[PDB]
Amino acid sequence: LIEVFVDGQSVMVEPGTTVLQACEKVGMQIPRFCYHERLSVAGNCRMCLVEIEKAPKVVAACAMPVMKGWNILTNSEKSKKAREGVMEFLLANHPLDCPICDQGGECDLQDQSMMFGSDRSRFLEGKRAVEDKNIGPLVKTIMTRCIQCTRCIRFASEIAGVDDLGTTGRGNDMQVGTYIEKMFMSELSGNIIDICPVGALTSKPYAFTARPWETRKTESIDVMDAVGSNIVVSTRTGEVMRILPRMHEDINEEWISDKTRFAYDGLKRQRLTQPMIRNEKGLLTYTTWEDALSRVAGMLQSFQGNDVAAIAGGLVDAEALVALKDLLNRVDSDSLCTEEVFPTAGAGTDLRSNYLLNTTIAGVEEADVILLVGTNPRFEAPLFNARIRKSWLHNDLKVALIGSPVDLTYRYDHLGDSPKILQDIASGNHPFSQILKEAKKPMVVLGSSALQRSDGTAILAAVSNIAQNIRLSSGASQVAALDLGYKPGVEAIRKNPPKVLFLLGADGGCITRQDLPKDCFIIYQGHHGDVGAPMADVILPGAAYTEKSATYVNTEGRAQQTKVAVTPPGLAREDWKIIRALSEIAGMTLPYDTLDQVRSRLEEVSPNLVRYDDVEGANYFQQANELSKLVNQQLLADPLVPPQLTIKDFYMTDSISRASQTMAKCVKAVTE
Amino acid sequence: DITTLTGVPEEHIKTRKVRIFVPARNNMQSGVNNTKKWKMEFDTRERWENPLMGWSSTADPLSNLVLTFSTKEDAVAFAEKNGWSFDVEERKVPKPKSKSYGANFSW
Amino acid sequence: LGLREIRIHLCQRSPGSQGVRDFIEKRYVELKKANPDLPILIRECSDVQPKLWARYAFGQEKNVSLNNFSADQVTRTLENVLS
Amino acid sequence: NDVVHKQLSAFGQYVAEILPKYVQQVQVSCFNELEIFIHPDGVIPVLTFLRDHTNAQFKSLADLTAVDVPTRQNRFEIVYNLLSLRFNSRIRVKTYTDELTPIESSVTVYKAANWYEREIWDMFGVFFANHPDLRRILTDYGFEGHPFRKDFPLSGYVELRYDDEVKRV
Amino acid sequence: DMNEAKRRVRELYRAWYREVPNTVHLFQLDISVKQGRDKVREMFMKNAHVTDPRVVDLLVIKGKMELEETINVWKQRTHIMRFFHETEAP
Amino acid sequence: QPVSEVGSRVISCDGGGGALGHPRVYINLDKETKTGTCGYCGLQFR
Ligand code: SF4
Ligand code: SF4
Ligand code: FES
Repeated sequence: LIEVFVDGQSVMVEPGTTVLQACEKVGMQIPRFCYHERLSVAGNCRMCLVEIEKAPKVVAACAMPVMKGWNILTNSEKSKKAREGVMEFLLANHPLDCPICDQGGECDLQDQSMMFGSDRSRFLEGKRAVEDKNIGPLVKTIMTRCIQCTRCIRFASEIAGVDDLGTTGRGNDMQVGTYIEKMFMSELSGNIIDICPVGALTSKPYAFTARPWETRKTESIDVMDAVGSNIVVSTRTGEVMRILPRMHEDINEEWISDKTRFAYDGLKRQRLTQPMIRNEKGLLTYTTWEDALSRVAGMLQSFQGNDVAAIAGGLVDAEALVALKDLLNRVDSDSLCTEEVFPTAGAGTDLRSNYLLNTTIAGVEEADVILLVGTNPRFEAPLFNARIRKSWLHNDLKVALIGSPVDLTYRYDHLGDSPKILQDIASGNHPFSQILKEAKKPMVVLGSSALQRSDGTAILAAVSNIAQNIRLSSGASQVAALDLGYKPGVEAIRKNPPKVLFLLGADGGCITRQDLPKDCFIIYQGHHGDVGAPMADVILPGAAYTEKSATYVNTEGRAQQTKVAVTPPGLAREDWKIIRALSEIAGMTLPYDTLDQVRSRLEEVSPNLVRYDDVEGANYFQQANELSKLVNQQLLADPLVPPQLTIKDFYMTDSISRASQTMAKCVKAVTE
Repeated sequence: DITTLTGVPEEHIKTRKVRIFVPARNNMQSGVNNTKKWKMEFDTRERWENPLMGWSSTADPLSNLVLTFSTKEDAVAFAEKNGWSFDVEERKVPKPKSKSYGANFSW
Repeated sequence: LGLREIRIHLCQRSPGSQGVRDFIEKRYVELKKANPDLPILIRECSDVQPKLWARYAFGQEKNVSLNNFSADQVTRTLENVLS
Repeated sequence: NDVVHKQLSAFGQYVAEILPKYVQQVQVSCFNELEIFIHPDGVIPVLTFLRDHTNAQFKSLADLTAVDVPTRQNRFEIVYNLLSLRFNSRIRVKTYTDELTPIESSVTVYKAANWYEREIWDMFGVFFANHPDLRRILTDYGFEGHPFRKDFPLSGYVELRYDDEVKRV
Repeated sequence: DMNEAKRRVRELYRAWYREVPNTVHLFQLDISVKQGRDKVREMFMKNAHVTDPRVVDLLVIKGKMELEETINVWKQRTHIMRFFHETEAP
Repeated sequence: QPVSEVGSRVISCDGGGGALGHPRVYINLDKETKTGTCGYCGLQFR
């Protein structure tokens, strides 16, 4: 690895690698725009010019790789005159919009103008200005403030994969706006609002609402997905303003989804505020928190043993599940019922690893073949789709659909039908089984959607066999519960059990109220009036994920936590705490009371959750799990259709997203 | 431990926690300067609204407090001197990445 | 039939774990085939001393600590496991 | 001016050699402000000579500032300006101190420092030994916690208000 | 070392305790004459677990100044009645 | 207000006067299908 001199001191820099990366390695920071790691290099916007120790003319910092003991004077005066030189050109046309441009608080162009640009103007003519190009429900294009760091196109063609937008024209008048009126919708369309260098592209829904120096910037993680990406939520005092991605190598890496980016908006609208008993008329009616909780607290004692049946939503809630767990063991019998119709016989839970995504998503680029079965990756987990696409450019590795007609951005083999192509390749009937054989570190990915589909267990058995074959040849509200064994999780235990206890019936309340004629009563501990509330007696207001400290588990098994942000909106408390109240009322007061005591209870009942970033484990070994499941095996069927298919279907899932104004605006947008 | 020396009410050396970390880059920015150097943010508490004028009236004594540092060990030890509960978090420097203008022109 | 659940913890690297690690690669499937019934959760938790846990309808819990025990001893407390 | 930077430099060297049992370093801020360091135990002896002639007839403390910094093995960082008259020029010695170690008071050496000992005591934790009377000023009576501790909320932890039921603030 | 400092604090208790009735008299405080004493004992219980070497003597430094103030009639009825937190909601 | 119209193309709106109105900005008129509302002034153009 070559020696190279940053201005003075020697640095044993990595072979090749751009001068920019060299000074980045010494930590000195060159002024920049068009360049961006996690994107691509480009020669436009020559604000990065730096002076060679000897060679008379400056060269772009992100262009030339360092070599052979180079020295480079970043602070050299000629470099500085160069930078002023360029900056005056950039400012020769960017419109006087700082007070109104929504990028105004931290636009990189401002700070670069301060640190380097000459302060006097000496342009003295007429700026060009151009008409807007409407683009979708989200992004507020303004252009004119455009500076042709192509960047956004290099975003689109190289990550979103859509190449709808692009540069147009030559000289001045050239525009980064797409020709033709056509709207650009994509699942990574939101992140450009982050990526856009200036205010030329900024989020309409958040627009004008706030200014950057104002908002506090809490760190946490997303909940709209179990993908568990890190974020920086931003609040203007007692109220959330806008979400931004927080970079993290294992997951989001500087990116974020899109449904999550605008998910917060639903919090503002309909939401639980006070407990609501059914009145004698059957109407929902507002009530004291105390009489309500004491009411049900006495009500559920008669049915100690089985009968009572708590029901979680798809979003909730680690501390709530431990708390409710003791609620269920201090009572003699219980219903650990999630929502997804996930098969449990043969037990993937006890070994942990079967429900785990074994390789790290960070390890996905290492895999040489991917076997997507049943559900399209982009809607289910966009960041992962971004990851595999990322490697798709980085590597020529194969992937395959098993099976759907879904439109992933990149080239990939399409297969047929479940038991068919699956069991066939499992028995090496498929030619695809061969390429799966020669493949290094094969990756087979099975979606959650497949796990239901009438006979989920059969599908799991087929995919597991493929795993066995490869080895022989050689060469939310989900993963958390299975980290603590709340299987079946499915509501299939029934056996009708009186007095169900929703944590959030907004999801599973759409199903059926069949127990209700037997027992109309349903405690509802949600945070929206959606679905579950109207068909449920006794309502408990509850906190959203922004408030709660409660951890969530990455599908990899990483179990990182959200931090507090804006406190519960009204009389509502954090969810579990209602239960720690309830047990205390029942007389079966639980051992914990503080959040940290019950983190000590994760420190017993798991204690692998209390390792927030630590995915690694001893692993049960796939063959042993295979033997563990070997004693079952059952009849299968061909069809396998992922739930989402269309993007509009992606826009609405959990009740919070349907409480969103903007997501409604998007589903209206794509449909109209 | 210096809890007796500080006049701080017991409530706020007890029922709340510091949260040491090195701040993330604002992602809208391409800058890196503010990223470095440990700081010692406390946990948020309640903040309601003024019945009049709608102001964000607030109860907690010390929400806005924040402190820079040069080293993490110094920070942890710092809070320990104060007898403070803490949540130390890792520095998360980005992995170095390969870049090549010509790899764009493989074929 | 008082037990509802049973669980076991195991660090992947303490030596005192291997006498239990060895218990799992082979004895386990035999156990599940012998134990269709109640859940038998296994964890990779890096607690230095591997442990054992057992639910009741009461909520009271068996808590068996272990140190470097032979897998057959694991089997011993496991057969001491009863109704 | 180069000149002053010279004279201060050489003079810094001058004192650096005259009494180097304790002068950690004699940095000159480039805008003509000399400032030697001191081991905290060494405060009295240095300042003493600092009044005493050689050239260091730097009579009159201008001030006794107490910069705080949360890091460092010892946080509080005391500073002494000084002025010499006949050679009209100012220097600035300074030390460091534990939250708990009692550094001695310097009232005798610079004479007009009696008020300052009380100041820094009530704006900080730091104690000065051989001080005739530390006590609160610039505060309320009770109040307790020192301000300027670089932590400690500006809004403090308290408030007065008059209350009619007890007829008292 | 400890104990050498504990005697200091006992001395301090003697001083406070004996002074208290004079405090109630001179200040026209209508607190029950006992109550101040008890409250003194309580304030003395507030740090009744401190165990560091120097910190405790430092504690009696900060303890001197208060009796120092009440004896000089520095502070006032308000200021000395302040300890009882009497206006607070439970 | 009546919508001001000029046969040219690009125009500059200062909000009335020099240094007493909003920062000078040029409103483009690339699209005749719509008026050119000023950013600050709020005055349409075509
Ligand atoms: S964002 Fe565009 S307009 Fe607003 S200030 Fe920065 S540069 Fe000027
Ligand atoms: S789109 Fe964003 S990136 Fe592409 S030019 Fe306009 S501003 Fe620069
Ligand atoms: S990044 Fe070097 S030219 Fe713009």
